[PDB]
Amino acid sequence: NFLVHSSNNFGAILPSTNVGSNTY
Amino acid sequence: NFLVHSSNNFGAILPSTNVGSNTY
Amino acid sequence: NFLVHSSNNFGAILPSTNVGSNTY
Amino acid sequence: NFLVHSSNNFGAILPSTNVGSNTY
Amino acid sequence: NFLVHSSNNFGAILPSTNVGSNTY
Amino acid sequence: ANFLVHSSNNFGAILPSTNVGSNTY
Amino acid sequence: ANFLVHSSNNFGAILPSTNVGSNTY
Amino acid sequence: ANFLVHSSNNFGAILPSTNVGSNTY
Amino acid sequence: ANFLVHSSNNFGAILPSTNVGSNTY
Amino acid sequence: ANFLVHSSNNFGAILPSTNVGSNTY
Amino acid sequence: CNTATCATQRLANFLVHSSNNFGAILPSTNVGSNTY
Amino acid sequence: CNTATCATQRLANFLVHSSNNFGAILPSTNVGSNTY
Amino acid sequence: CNTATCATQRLANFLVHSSNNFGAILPSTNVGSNTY
Amino acid sequence: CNTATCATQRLANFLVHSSNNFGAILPSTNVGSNTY
Amino acid sequence: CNTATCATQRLANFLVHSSNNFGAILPSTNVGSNTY
Repeated sequence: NFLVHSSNNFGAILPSTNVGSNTY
Repeated sequence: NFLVHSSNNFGAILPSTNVGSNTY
Repeated sequence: NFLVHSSNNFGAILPSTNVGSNTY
Repeated sequence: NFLVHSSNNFGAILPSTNVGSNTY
Repeated sequence: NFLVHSSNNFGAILPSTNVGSNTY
Repeated sequence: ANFLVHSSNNFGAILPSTNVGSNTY
Repeated sequence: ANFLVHSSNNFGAILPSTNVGSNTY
Repeated sequence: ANFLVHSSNNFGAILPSTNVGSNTY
Repeated sequence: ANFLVHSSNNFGAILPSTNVGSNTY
Repeated sequence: ANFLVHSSNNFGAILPSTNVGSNTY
Repeated sequence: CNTATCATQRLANFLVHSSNNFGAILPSTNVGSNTY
Repeated sequence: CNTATCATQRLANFLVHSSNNFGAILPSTNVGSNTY
Repeated sequence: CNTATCATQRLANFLVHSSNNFGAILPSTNVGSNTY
Repeated sequence: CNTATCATQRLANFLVHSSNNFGAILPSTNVGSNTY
Repeated sequence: CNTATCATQRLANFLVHSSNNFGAILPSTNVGSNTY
């Protein structure tokens, strides 16, 4: 369904799903 | 369905889906 | 369903799902 | 269902799911 | 269901699930 | 000299790559 | 000289890669 | 000289990779 | 010289990799 | 010189890898 | 290295000091894949 | 390196100091793929 | 290294001092995969 | 190393001092996989 | 090392002093896997 594929990415990754009110 | 493919990207990635009111 | 694949990523990874009100 | 695969990632990993009000 | 696979990761790992109000 | 950040949220890559002069070779 | 951070949240990679001059070789 | 951090939360990689000048070889 | 941290929470990797000059070889 | 930490919580890896100059070989 | 595929390199009196770069330093390959 | 495909390099008295660049430093390849 | 595929390298009087880089230092491969 | 695939390296009078890098130092492989 | 696959290395008068790196120091492999 949901596929996250990161290759040598610079920075954080945010694949969070269906979470209630994320605050960063 | 949803496919995220990042190759040597510079910056954060935001694939978050169906989350309620994301605040960054 | 939900697949997280990170290759030599620089930064934290946030695959948290269905959590209530994450605060970082 | 939920699959976390991290290869030589630099930083902490946050796969926490269904937790109530995580505070870091 | 929930699968955590970390290969030579640098940093702590947080797979905690259904815990009440984690404070770190 | 002093520097800080109060409530910033940097979602990416910062590449200063600073180096001190070395006169190599 | 002094530096700090109070409530910052850095979600990424910082690459200063500083080095002192060494005059190698 | 003094430095600290009070309530910071660094979610990533910091790569200063500092080194002192060594004049090797 | 003095340094400390009061309430910081470092969730990652810090790579200073400092070394003293050695003049090897 | 003196250094300490009061209430810090380091959730990761710190890699100073310091070494004293040795002039080997 | 004859009659068959081969790769070789020779270096002497060498120095390299490069800033942050997303690749190997002076790499060489005949047919292989550099997917690091 | 004859009668078959080959790649080779020779260097001496070399110095390189390049700013942040998205590729290898002085790479060479005959047929291979640089997908780093 | 003849009549069959081979890889070889020779180095002497060498020095390398590179800043943070996302790859091996002076690597060489004939057919293999560098997936580190 | 003839009539069959082989890998070899020879080094003398060598020094290496590299900053933090995400790969082996002067590695060589003919066919193998570097997945460290 | 002939008529069969083989790997070999020879070194003398060697010194290595590398900063923190995520890989072996001067490793060599013909066909094996480096998954450390």
